[PDB]
Order: sequence, then C-alpha cells, then structure tokens
Amino acid sequence: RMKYRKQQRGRLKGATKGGDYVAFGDFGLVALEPAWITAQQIEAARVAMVRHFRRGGKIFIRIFPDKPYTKKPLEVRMGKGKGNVEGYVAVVKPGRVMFEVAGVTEEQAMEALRIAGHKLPIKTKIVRRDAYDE
Amino acid sequence: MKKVVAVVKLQLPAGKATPAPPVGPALGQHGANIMEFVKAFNAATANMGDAIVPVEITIYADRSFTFVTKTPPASYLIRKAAGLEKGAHKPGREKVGRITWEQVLEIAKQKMPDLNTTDLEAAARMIAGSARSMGVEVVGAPEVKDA
Amino acid sequence: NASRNAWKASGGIFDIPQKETRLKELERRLEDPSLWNDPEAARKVSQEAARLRRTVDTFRSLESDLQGLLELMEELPAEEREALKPELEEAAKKLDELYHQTLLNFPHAEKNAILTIQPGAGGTEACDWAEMLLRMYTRFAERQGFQVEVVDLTPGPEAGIDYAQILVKGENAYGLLSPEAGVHRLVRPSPFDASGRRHTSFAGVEVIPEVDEEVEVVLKPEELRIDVMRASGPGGQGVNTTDSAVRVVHLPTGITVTCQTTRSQIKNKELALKILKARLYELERKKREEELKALRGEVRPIEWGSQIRSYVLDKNYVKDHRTGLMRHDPENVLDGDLMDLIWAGLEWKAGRRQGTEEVEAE
RNA sequence: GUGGUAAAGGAUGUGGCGCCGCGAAGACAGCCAGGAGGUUGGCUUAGAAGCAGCCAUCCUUUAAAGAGUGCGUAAUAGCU
Ligand SMILES: [Mg+2]
Ligand SMILES: [Mg+2]
Ligand SMILES: [Mg+2]
Ligand SMILES: [Mg+2]
Ligand SMILES: [Mg+2]
Ligand SMILES: [Mg+2]
Ligand SMILES: [Mg+2]
Ligand SMILES: [Mg+2]
Ligand SMILES: [Mg+2]
Ligand SMILES: [Mg+2]
Ligand SMILES: [Mg+2]
Ligand SMILES: [Mg+2]
Ligand SMILES: [Mg+2]
Ligand SMILES: [Mg+2]
Ligand SMILES: [Mg+2]
Ligand SMILES: [Mg+2]
Ligand SMILES: [Mg+2]
Ligand SMILES: [Mg+2]
Ligand SMILES: [Mg+2]
Ligand SMILES: [Mg+2]
Ligand SMILES: [Mg+2]
Ligand SMILES: [Mg+2]
Ligand SMILES: [Mg+2]
Ligand SMILES: [Mg+2]
Ligand SMILES: [Mg+2]
Ligand SMILES: [Mg+2]
Ligand SMILES: [Mg+2]
Ligand SMILES: [Mg+2]
Ligand SMILES: [Mg+2]
Ligand SMILES: [Mg+2]
Ligand SMILES: [Mg+2]
Ligand SMILES: [Mg+2]
Ligand SMILES: [Mg+2]
Ligand SMILES: [Mg+2]
Ligand SMILES: [Mg+2]
Ligand SMILES: [Mg+2]
Ligand SMILES: [Mg+2]
Ligand SMILES: [Mg+2]
Ligand SMILES: [Mg+2]
Ligand SMILES: [Mg+2]
Ligand SMILES: [Mg+2]
Ligand SMILES: [Mg+2]
Ligand SMILES: [Mg+2]
Ligand SMILES: [Mg+2]
Ligand SMILES: [Mg+2]
Ligand SMILES: [Mg+2]
Repeated sequence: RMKYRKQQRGRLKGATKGGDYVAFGDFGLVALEPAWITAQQIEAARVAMVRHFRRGGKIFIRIFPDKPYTKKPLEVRMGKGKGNVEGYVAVVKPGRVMFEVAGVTEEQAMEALRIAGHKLPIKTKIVRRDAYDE
Repeated sequence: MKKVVAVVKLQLPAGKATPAPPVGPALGQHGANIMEFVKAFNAATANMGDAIVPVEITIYADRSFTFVTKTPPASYLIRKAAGLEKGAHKPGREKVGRITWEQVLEIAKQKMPDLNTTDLEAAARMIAGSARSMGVEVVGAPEVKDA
Repeated sequence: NASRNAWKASGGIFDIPQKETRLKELERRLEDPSLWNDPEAARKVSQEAARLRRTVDTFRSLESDLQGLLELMEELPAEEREALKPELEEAAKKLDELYHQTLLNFPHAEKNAILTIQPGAGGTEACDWAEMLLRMYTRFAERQGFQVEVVDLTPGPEAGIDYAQILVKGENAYGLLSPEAGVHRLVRPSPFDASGRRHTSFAGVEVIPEVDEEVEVVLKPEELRIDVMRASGPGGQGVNTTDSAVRVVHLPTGITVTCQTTRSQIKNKELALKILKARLYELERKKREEELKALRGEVRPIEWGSQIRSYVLDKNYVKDHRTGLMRHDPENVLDGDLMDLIWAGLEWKAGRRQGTEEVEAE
C-alpha cells in the first residue's frame, strides 16, 4: 500500500453509492447498515468462511480498507492521533456487496456467508443472484 | 429346523488363516470348536483357490456358526486386474489403473452365483460402479446400439 | 558377505523367542470382551498386538532366505548357482529394511545433528587429535552424502583446535552420529615430544538435534493477575487519592514484579509487564538449558580415566570398548569407515542396551 | 403494564399481504409392516462394518429402503 499519511473522518451520509450488485460468484453478503469495517473484521470473516468449507471454492472480497484509523495513546490534545492503531477500514454503506462465494452448494454459502455476518458489526443479508444485471 | 444366534461377517484368505485378530476376538469371546469347525473350512477350500472370501458367519444356538462362503468382495476382483492389493486414495483426481468393461464381465459372472442381481447387464454397472468409486475407469464400444 | 547375513539372522533370532512368548500372553488377552470393555486398556493391548507385524515378517522372510541360499549356493561357477545369487540381491535390499528398523527408533534420529569436539588430557598433543577427529567426522559426512556446516572453530596454541562444532545436514544425521559421544583414547609417539615416546591423549565428543521456542505464549492474560493500589511516598493529595501502584503476579510460577515509579497506572502496568516478561523469559530459558543439563546427565564423564574407543597408531588398531569389536586400519577409520562400525556395534549396543533395560528393569 | 423510553443476536407470541409445492386418483400428523442384497463402498487407522478423518455420484428384489440421518459398541448388531 502507499497513499499518503492520515485522513479526515468524513461522515457516512445516505447509502447512495454505498452499495452494488453481485459481481462474481453464486451468492454474496450485503450491508444493511453504514459503518467503518476494520481490516481485522474483514479477515475475520474470510478465514471463517474458508475454515467452514475446507478445500473449498472461491471467496471474493468486493470491499477494501484504505482509510487510516487514527487514535490517541491515552493522553490529551497536542497534534493529531498517531493513529493507525486498528490500522485501516472500509466505508461500507447500506447496499454494498462485501463477499462473493462461488463453487459451493447453497447450504454452504448460506451457512458460511452467515457465519461471516457474525463477525461484522452490522445487520446484513445474503443474496442469491436474482438476475438483475445490466 | 435350524437354531441360529448371531451373524458375524469376516473377510479372509481362502484355505489360509489362524485365530489371529480380528478373527481372534469374534470366535474367541464367543467360543470355538475349530477342530471340526476348521475341518469343514479346509474342504470348503480344498479345491478352492485363494482370495478375500466374505464367509457370512452366523453363530448357532449351540454356539456354533453358519459358515456360508461367499464370493470375494468387488475390491478384490478389481485388483485381480491391476495386480494391486488396495484402491485409490482419492477416487477422482488420481487413477491408479484403467481397465476394460470386458474383463469386468467374466469376473462379474464369478460374482452372480451369490449376488442377487438378475442379469449380467445390470451386473455391468455394479462392477463398473464399484471400480468407479475406487479409483479406476474403463473403456467400451458396443453399449446401447438402438436407432 | 555370508558373515553379516548370519549376523542379521542372529539379531532377528533373539527377537523371535522373546517376542514369541510375549505375543502368546498378549493374544489370548485380546480374545475376551471384558478386556475390550476397558477402552484405554485394550488400546495398549492392540499396540503390542501390532508389534507382531514387524516381528513376524522378519523371522519368516529371513528364515527362508537362509535355507534356500545355503542349498543352491555351495559349489558352482556358472549355471544354477549364479541363478540363486541375484535372488538374494533382493534379499540384500531386505537386509536393508532390517537395518532401517533398528536405527530409525531414536527420539530425533531422523533429523540433522550437531557434533562438537573439545580436547582434554594430553595438552598441545591432545588438541592435535581433536582436529584429527574433526576431519574424521567431517570426512565421513561427505561420503555418507551429507552437507557439513561448521558452526564454530577455534585453533589452539601450537596445534590447531581447542574446540570445534559442526552441523551435519541431512537425514538420520543424529541417529548415525548418536553413538559417537564420550571420550576417545589415542596412543602414539607424540609429534611434540623431544623424546618421541608413546603418549595417551583424550578428546571429547557430543551430539544433538535442534528445536524451537515459547516466549510470548505466557503473557496470555488469564495466566497472570494485576493488582492496583495507592502508591507510596511523595505525591501529596495526588498520591493519596490516586492509585498508581501496580503489581503483576505471574500465577503459574508465582513470580512477581511490582512498580510504582511514574504517576500513571497505565505506564506502570506497561512497565511491570515488560519486566515480568524478561524475568519469566530467563526462568523458561534456564529450564530449556536445564533439560540439556539432564542430557549432560545422559552422559558426562571426565576426561581420561574413561574412554569409548581406543585408536593406537603404534600397533595399528582401533578398539571400541563398548563392544569389544576391533580393527587394524586406524588410517581408514580416521577417514570415514564408520558405517559398518557404527551400524552394527554402535546401534546394536546402544539400542540393545537401552532396549533390554526398558523391557527388563525400566 | 408493552405503552412508561438499551444492542448485537435469538424464538411453533399474535395479526396482515405475497410466492412456492402437497391433497378427495386420499395429502400433514399420528399409527401397523418392510426399511434389504454385492457392501463389510474405495482410501487411511491399532481399529475405522451407512455411521473418526480423506475420496467420492453402482445396480439388483420392489410399490419401497440414501454407497446414507442421529444415537450407540473397541469394532457390531441394534433403535431411528
Ligand atoms: Mg471502531
Ligand atoms: Mg491534564
Ligand atoms: Mg457454479
Ligand atoms: Mg449452485
Ligand atoms: Mg455479528
Ligand atoms: Mg451483526
Ligand atoms: Mg441476516
Ligand atoms: Mg444493475
Ligand atoms: Mg473334513
Ligand atoms: Mg450361542
Ligand atoms: Mg522365502
Ligand atoms: Mg526344496
Ligand atoms: Mg556372470
Ligand atoms: Mg537372479
Ligand atoms: Mg541390522
Ligand atoms: Mg546456519
Ligand atoms: Mg590464547
Ligand atoms: Mg594452529
Ligand atoms: Mg620438536
Ligand atoms: Mg614438547
Ligand atoms: Mg628431530
Ligand atoms: Mg488468552
Ligand atoms: Mg512513605
Ligand atoms: Mg519530599
Ligand atoms: Mg515536593
Ligand atoms: Mg485522581
Ligand atoms: Mg480516584
Ligand atoms: Mg513513586
Ligand atoms: Mg519517574
Ligand atoms: Mg517447570
Ligand atoms: Mg582426569
Ligand atoms: Mg583411503
Ligand atoms: Mg414499563
Ligand atoms: Mg432486534
Ligand atoms: Mg429473528
Ligand atoms: Mg417457521
Ligand atoms: Mg399413491
Ligand atoms: Mg442396512
Ligand atoms: Mg468392509
Ligand atoms: Mg479397510
Ligand atoms: Mg449394516
Ligand atoms: Mg463408530
Ligand atoms: Mg455415469
Ligand atoms: Mg450390548
Ligand atoms: Mg475392530
Ligand atoms: Mg445397521
């Protein structure tokens, strides 16, 4: 990674671009609620998913953490947080597609994609793939 | 007109064996007059060759057994071809040997004198099917025909 | 080769009668249901029952190979006698299986090892030998087909080596070098003596595998206990109503550190932890080396009363004292000819020693 | 006694809309009978019998019974 430094917080107004549709994969996981999802949170779900169907299909990750996470070491007011303590996060607004699974049966996608939902700070939903494309 | 007690399935070499486990446990903790018991076994394997014969044993009320000898299991017949003594670790990616849907037939005829299956045509898929989920495929030519 | 054959037969033979009767006690044991209704019991039952796999095949296979050969072997330079000879060539790779089953049974035989040579009684001459054994064991490794990584070397005063250490890279490097510990006696006219008389000298040798670490795993919270409390001394009203004293006790060992230097409980807890670490680390570090002090216990004799195998260059003859075995080519021995020696003598003795001890009074 | 002021997450609380499939050629439940054969699927494992872990997709008696749902034995049978 590269970018530059520390970045302002900014708000999470309506989930406008906050969202998408299922790109790849048989199923996916969508955010019902806005939040900053941490790096750790992400990997938590990932490794969970794999661990569930050992030697399994393919897990996609449509979201990606690039916002620097500032934080102060238990002090007061000089300068801006050395930050980066949780490290980095991804801006997930209601609608966004976060993980795609493919190459597995429903009962596997449902379960795994659900277990992942337990690691995420948010209310979520698992989608088939209707057909709505473009 | 025959008192039985408990069925006990064992696989073994035909005309060759001893108490040795897991055979020891079975007829050991349930008794054995293997004097006259293994005397009917040697004649039931006198002119009979070696294999993995599944003799469907069945203890009697006198604590004996029904030693009905049967045709050695499908895995046995298949490795009679490839010259092995096992089966594939993972029936799918690996494939230890590749046989003929021809050889299956005459060895399957050896299996019908005990099997229930009516025709040898249905006994083609069974032996092929066993070879399927055991790490070995085949080749054929006639099959269906039809219009 | 008729000699090493009967030898391998003799090894397998004493196994026969012992495991012969040992099997019969165990087999009629595995017959009863009452025996199996004791799960952990019939586990170790089926374990010894299992050992009868390696017992049977050796005796059976080897017994038939002795007799068949003996017959069609005695006399003929052309026909059926050379027909029977390469039938025992496969039986020679079956001798192979036998040997592998006698060595591989060490704790860490399979992995590379670490040899160390340290001179002893004999002075400047004693260390001259240390270097002779250095090259000796080194040279053997090349032929065994192994990579030698010299970890440390230190030339002495006159002759060159007060100490040395090596890393025999390969497999079974330990199991092979294992029976080479202890002292080594060396007699000869001394190349340093102005009179040249015979002088005994002694070098030391040791050998060991390799392993891992444990540090941070201990800092795991549920193990230690952290107390807070008011500080002591200066602070005024601050020190009074502000508890900044911290004490982390490491419950698993009871060892504890306490700190109340700064005014911050957080900066004090931070420090105590960072010191408990280092203390706890040394304790666990010692325990590691304390296990290697019980490996010094495995064998750690003095320096020249005791020996293991003599090498006299006068009358030309080496002599492993552990086995009574002999030889008359110390030159060859001091070069690599060890396989045959180590193999039988060393493995045999070492294994049979500890083995008969374990199955008879251990 | 929600109202009279808490969250992930949970559950045959209750009401309302919607789509899917089953049923008078008899459904759902309960209840009587089988519930099988090569098979003991192949591979590992001391052992691995639908039934630890690994790989996987046969046919036969039939109106019917999965190379198998869960318990259970050391492994069975078992009951389902
Ligand atoms: Mg946060
Ligand atoms: Mg202040
Ligand atoms: Mg697909
Ligand atoms: Mg699908
Ligand atoms: Mg959650
Ligand atoms: Mg949640
Ligand atoms: Mg949900
Ligand atoms: Mg669209
Ligand atoms: Mg008779
Ligand atoms: Mg009886
Ligand atoms: Mg022989
Ligand atoms: Mg003869
Ligand atoms: Mg010749
Ligand atoms: Mg030959
Ligand atoms: Mg040997
Ligand atoms: Mg190095
Ligand atoms: Mg000096
Ligand atoms: Mg020097
Ligand atoms: Mg001089
Ligand atoms: Mg001198
Ligand atoms: Mg001179
Ligand atoms: Mg912990
Ligand atoms: Mg004071
Ligand atoms: Mg003062
Ligand atoms: Mg003051
Ligand atoms: Mg205060
Ligand atoms: Mg206070
Ligand atoms: Mg102080
Ligand atoms: Mg200070
Ligand atoms: Mg301790
Ligand atoms: Mg001394
Ligand atoms: Mg030479
Ligand atoms: Mg209230
Ligand atoms: Mg809720
Ligand atoms: Mg709910
Ligand atoms: Mg419901
Ligand atoms: Mg009907
Ligand atoms: Mg059944
Ligand atoms: Mg079986
Ligand atoms: Mg098996
Ligand atoms: Mg059964
Ligand atoms: Mg079981
Ligand atoms: Mg097909
Ligand atoms: Mg019972
Ligand atoms: Mg068993
Ligand atoms: Mg059953």
